[PDB]
Amino acid sequence: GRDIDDTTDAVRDPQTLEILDITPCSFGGVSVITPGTNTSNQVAVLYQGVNCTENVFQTRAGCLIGAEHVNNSYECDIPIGAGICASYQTSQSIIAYTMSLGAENSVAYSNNSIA
Amino acid sequence: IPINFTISVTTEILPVSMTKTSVDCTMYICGDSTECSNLLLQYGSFCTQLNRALTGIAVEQDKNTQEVFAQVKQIYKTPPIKDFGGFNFSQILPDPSKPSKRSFIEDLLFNKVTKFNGLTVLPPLLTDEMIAQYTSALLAGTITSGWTFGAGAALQIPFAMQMAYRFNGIGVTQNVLYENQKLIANQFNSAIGKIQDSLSALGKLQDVVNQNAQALNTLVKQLSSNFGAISSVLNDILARLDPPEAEVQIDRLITGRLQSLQTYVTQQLIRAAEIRASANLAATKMSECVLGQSKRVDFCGKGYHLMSFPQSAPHGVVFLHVTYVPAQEKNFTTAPAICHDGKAHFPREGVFVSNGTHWFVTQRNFYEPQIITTHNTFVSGNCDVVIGIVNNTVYDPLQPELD
Amino acid sequence: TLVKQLSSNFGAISSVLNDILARLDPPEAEVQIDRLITGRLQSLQTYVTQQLIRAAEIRASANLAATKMSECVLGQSKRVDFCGKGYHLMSFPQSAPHGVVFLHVTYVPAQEKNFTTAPAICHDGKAHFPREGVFVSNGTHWFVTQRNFYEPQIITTHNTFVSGNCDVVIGIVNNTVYDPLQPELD
Ligand SMILES: *[C@@H]1O[C@H](CO)[C@@H](O[C@@H]2O[C@H](CO)[C@@H](O)[C@H](O)[C@H]2NC(C)=O)[C@H](O)[C@H]1NC(C)=O
Ligand SMILES: *[C@@H]1O[C@H](CO)[C@@H](O)[C@H](O)[C@H]1NC(C)=O
Ligand SMILES: *[C@@H]1O[C@H](CO)[C@@H](O)[C@H](O)[C@H]1NC(C)=O
Ligand SMILES: *[C@@H]1O[C@H](CO)[C@@H](O)[C@H](O)[C@H]1NC(C)=O
Ligand SMILES: *[C@@H]1O[C@H](CO)[C@@H](O)[C@H](O)[C@H]1NC(C)=O
Ligand SMILES: *[C@@H]1O[C@H](CO)[C@@H](O)[C@H](O)[C@H]1NC(C)=O
Ligand SMILES: *[C@@H]1O[C@H](CO)[C@@H](O)[C@H](O)[C@H]1NC(C)=O
Ligand SMILES: *[C@@H]1O[C@H](CO)[C@@H](O)[C@H](O)[C@H]1NC(C)=O
Ligand SMILES: *[C@@H]1O[C@H](CO)[C@@H](O)[C@H](O)[C@H]1NC(C)=O
Ligand SMILES: *[C@@H]1O[C@H](CO)[C@@H](O)[C@H](O)[C@H]1NC(C)=O
Ligand SMILES: *[C@@H]1O[C@H](CO)[C@@H](O)[C@H](O)[C@H]1NC(C)=O
Repeated sequence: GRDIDDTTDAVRDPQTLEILDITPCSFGGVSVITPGTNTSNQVAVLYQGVNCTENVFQTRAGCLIGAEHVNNSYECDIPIGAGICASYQTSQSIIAYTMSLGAENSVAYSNNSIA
Repeated sequence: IPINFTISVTTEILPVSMTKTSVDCTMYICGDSTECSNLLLQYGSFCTQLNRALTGIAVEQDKNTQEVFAQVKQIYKTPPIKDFGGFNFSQILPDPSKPSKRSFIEDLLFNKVTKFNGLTVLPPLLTDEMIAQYTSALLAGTITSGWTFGAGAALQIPFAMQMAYRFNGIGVTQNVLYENQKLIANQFNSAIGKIQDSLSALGKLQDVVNQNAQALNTLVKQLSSNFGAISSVLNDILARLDPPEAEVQIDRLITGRLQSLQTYVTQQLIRAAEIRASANLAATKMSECVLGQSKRVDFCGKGYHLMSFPQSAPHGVVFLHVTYVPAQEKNFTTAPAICHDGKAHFPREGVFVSNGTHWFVTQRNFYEPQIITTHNTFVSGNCDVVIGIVNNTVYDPLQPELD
Repeated sequence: TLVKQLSSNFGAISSVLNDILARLDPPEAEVQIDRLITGRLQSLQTYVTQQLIRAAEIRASANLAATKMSECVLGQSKRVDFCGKGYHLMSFPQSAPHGVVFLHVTYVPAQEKNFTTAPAICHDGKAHFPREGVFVSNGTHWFVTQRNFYEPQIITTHNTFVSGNCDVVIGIVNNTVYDPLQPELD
């Protein structure tokens, strides 16, 4: 059995005589985010392309280990992916959140007003 | 001299970023064969160099978007009251009714556009929701606060006065806008509808995606190449050979695949340089066309420029230019100057026009005759040096005061 | 990277030419010598291509810098957000190691106030249009001022002009404009 890449992905067992699937098992890359040697020493490893299967926090950018997840909005400091930014705020530890965009304020806009 | 005018909308699209990739040098070249890695380590730092180059491309990708779409620190939201001075802005502004925060044109564009070998792909830093939010904020800012929000704090201004200023910057008096604002509104709405229908193509975006796909596919297809050895599968070569003399086939495969990586990395660097140059140009266009009015000819659209409108697109940005163009023509007789009492006169800003019945003065872009006064002109020198001139009186508004 | 890449056998016996040219018979040294030559040439090619790329990038940045020097310094530029943040006044250059330093001096509005405006003004059934400013009113009367600095002024015939009746311009208001020439008539 082959694929678009003409690579073996389906085999027939001469004993059982059945359609067997082959799937890749070698995969993974390590990204390490730190708040800085001077500041502290706690770190939060990140895996680039694995489901959270192998304090975890699943994101579309991979499986993250060693960080607390909060809903509280904060300005983005360090990037990870998919609008997730980490920091060293509270004690102090590694946290993650959705990216924040400044502040919200509309304008008066009366059809006969000026500034 | 023109007598009528139409307002138009034109489009132009610019690429911003590509799809970042990442290829592991060692895991691609050799699979689970540990000894294949060992022989590679003789060659040294090639893998490290390639990895560093690709990471640099990856970070520059996000740098581009950060540069071209982050110009406002205050997320300005449109007030609930719609219909800004008679202009229908319903296709561009994101409707809260739609679940996805896009609007009609964004949806149309977004719909229109079409790992054991280390072909890892990373997501961008900013989600499409974020870029949509940027577009909405910029649109609201330039539609409610005029241009004086990219220079400081936003100031609310009615849309009519904003366009009235914009006319004043192109060389026409404020009379034209307030005299025919219903007509200009109807023409603008019709133009927006026409451009909405037109896209219902994107030649400058499907090109780069296809380029990257072709390059990656060539890499992947290069694996099956034998490269002058017994076979192509590393495991197969391992089984049927001996470690004492396995060096030949393994060495040849290493050389071939390494050379392939070299070529691919050079091509990727060239394409990245081109894309980043394009993104820089787009950023300049955003700074000039959007947050202000630029007098540079045929740069912020075609013809006299008034105001722009940005949007969002997959791996790109779509601009909407709003220009102003003369429509009809009517010939007239001209004269360099006019002499009244032996003293030469020159027009202040317009030009002398003679219908044949009499003489009149009007601006250069919209016919509007006026009675020749002493306030629309000024005097200097004699009438004996000008090449062409005609004899005609000049009215003085001081006469009624003599009663 | 180059100096490190020099010392690597590239699949040869060793990294020292003298050692190779001593241990092996000269008719047998050519294979090792050829391997070393190929490896070093490949590394040099990589380095030079990378350096050429970066030189091109720096040249592009340098043309950008030359344009900025030509425009911002040698006079003003209406190009908004090109010679700094906000409106642009001047610019002063400075020399730094392998680069330049620019000091943009700019103008930024500080704080504002609510105001009540109107497009045009009707005085004698015929409309009047401001020549450079806006019509604003704090409640008492109407005033004309520059676009971005509050300088109220008394509306005059020398401040506006007439273009027709007030029956078509929407949003107009009823008020009066003072003529300085009428009192002089006595
Ligand atoms: C300038 O051109 C526009 C576009 O045709 C004219 O607007 C039309 O005027 C006629 C005459 O009343 C109407 O029947 C149409 O409905 C108008 N719109 C269109 C789209 O045709 C306008 O009249 C022209 N300017 C002058 C001074 O006539
Ligand atoms: C061969 O396959 C058959 C059916 O799968 C099985 O019954 C038999 O034991 C197998 N014999 C050997 C020697 O593999
Ligand atoms: C750590 O940072 C603080 C303040 O940022 C500074 O005072 C201190 O000297 C730094 N220490 C080191 C080792 O960098
Ligand atoms: C991870 O695996 C679980 C178990 O099947 C599955 O429910 C989940 O959707 C997976 N997540 C991802 C991101 O693939
Ligand atoms: C704008 O045009 C659309 C097109 O049908 C219409 O549904 C909408 O009501 C219009 N909005 C205004 C304010 O006229
Ligand atoms: C230009 O317009 C005038 C109207 O007075 C007309 O007499 C003349 O023929 C026109 N020019 C041409 C080339 O037709
Ligand atoms: C304009 O051109 C005509 C054509 O010959 C000529 O007779 C006349 O003298 C010219 N006048 C001026 C002011 O150039
Ligand atoms: C204008 O009038 C003067 C006064 O008689 C005359 O000398 C001159 O020739 C006239 N210009 C013409 C006819 O172009
Ligand atoms: C502002 O209003 C007050 C009272 O309504 C008035 O005395 C004052 O003259 C107004 N401002 C100006 C600049 O006239
Ligand atoms: C401004 O909006 C209000 C809301 O009804 C309306 O009464 C008023 O006429 C509008 N003014 C202008 C100049 O359009
Ligand atoms: C302005 O005054 C005229 C003349 O008395 C009147 O007809 C018109 O309704 C007035 N308009 C306003 C807005 O006061």
